[PDB]
Amino acid sequence: QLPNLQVALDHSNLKGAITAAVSVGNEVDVIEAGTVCLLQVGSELVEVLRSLFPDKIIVADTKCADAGGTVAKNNAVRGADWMTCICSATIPTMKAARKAIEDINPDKGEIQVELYGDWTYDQAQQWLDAGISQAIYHQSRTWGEKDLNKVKKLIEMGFRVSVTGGLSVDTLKLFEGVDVFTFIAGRGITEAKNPAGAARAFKDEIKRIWG
Amino acid sequence: QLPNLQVALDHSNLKGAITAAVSVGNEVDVIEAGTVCLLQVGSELVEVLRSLFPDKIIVADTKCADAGGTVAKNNAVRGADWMTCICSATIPTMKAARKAIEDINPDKGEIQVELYGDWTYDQAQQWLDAGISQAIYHQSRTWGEKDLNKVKKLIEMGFRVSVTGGLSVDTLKLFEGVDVFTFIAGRGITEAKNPAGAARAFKDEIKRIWG
Ligand SMILES: [Mg+2]
Ligand SMILES: [Mg+2]
Repeated sequence: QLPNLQVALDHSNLKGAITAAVSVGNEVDVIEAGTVCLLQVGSELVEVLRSLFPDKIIVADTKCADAGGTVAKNNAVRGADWMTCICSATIPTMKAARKAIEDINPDKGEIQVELYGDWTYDQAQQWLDAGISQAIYHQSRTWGEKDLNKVKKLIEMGFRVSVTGGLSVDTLKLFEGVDVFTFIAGRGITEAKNPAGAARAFKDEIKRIWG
Repeated sequence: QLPNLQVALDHSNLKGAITAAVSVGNEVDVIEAGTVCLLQVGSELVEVLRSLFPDKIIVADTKCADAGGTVAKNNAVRGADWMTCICSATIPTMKAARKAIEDINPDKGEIQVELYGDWTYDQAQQWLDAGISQAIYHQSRTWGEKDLNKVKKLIEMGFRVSVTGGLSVDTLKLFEGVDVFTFIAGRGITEAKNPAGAARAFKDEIKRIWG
């Protein structure tokens, strides 16, 4: 399995998210409704994306902090495979979300932990023990040793790690030799002259490095 | 100023949130679109609530973790006065959100920090220095000394503190002598036989204790 290419749809309206998704959909592995977009338009976007892409992985990036079973159910019934919980969510909250998405989506339903602020590696092990083994790591605000070592360490622990922030066809090589699960890209690709060509070039660079 | 009564609308659909809001609106001080509801229906709810309640305080509970300026702008243009950021949001994120909501809503625009997981008092002081002085404290999963002391301490620091979780007309007295800014109630009130009567009894108990 090569690293996945994920497109983040972080648009402030429905037409922007749908247009971007359709423009790049055939060239990516994972299509994500980003939190900015969901807060604007609600979960019907998820259902529209599922209908357009029956076999693709679909992410509802809700960054759930509470009401885990409810939010997870609301998005799984729309067709999501993966849902994010914010790292400050409690273990009971994340477990409720995991159980609800697995209940509706036994084949692919998973929670991903969104990594923000001062999280710890003991916390991270608690996520693993809760049955949750995906985490989303963000570039500090290019990909220095401090960030890559945290990524490598999360990988050693047993996480499938997604990385996001400052990703381009040109910076992918910085991750050579690291077993990154998914690279999340956004406007770098969807705002390109040729979005599908940009998505393709990006995945072709993943092929060159990991293939 | 007495402690405010805030109703949380945490419904999984638009009709539930609107019906609950209308049922209790005249009896409460603050009407909140809860995160569960916003993830379902999007920010048009905020605009509907603003139109129904022109002079009321309106909360968009987005628990923003990132894209602070964008999310804050998206909800302020709909009419929100207060927006929540999750405590794991960075200081640059919270400052971007604060600046954007103040930009559209100079009279009442504020950020509130939603308190989840292992936050610290140094973090809390960083929020104050960032110009943010509201925090939402949740009952641990009735109102023992450990929780009340954290509340009292946040108040001593300079925060207007909202409390939520396990609030009833019967438990309000547990907070006697503490300068709570807002009590957030939810289904205890909106699911009552007489929602407006329940909202009224709750506020009447606030009057009795703080009046
Ligand atoms: Mg995302
Ligand atoms: Mg809330």
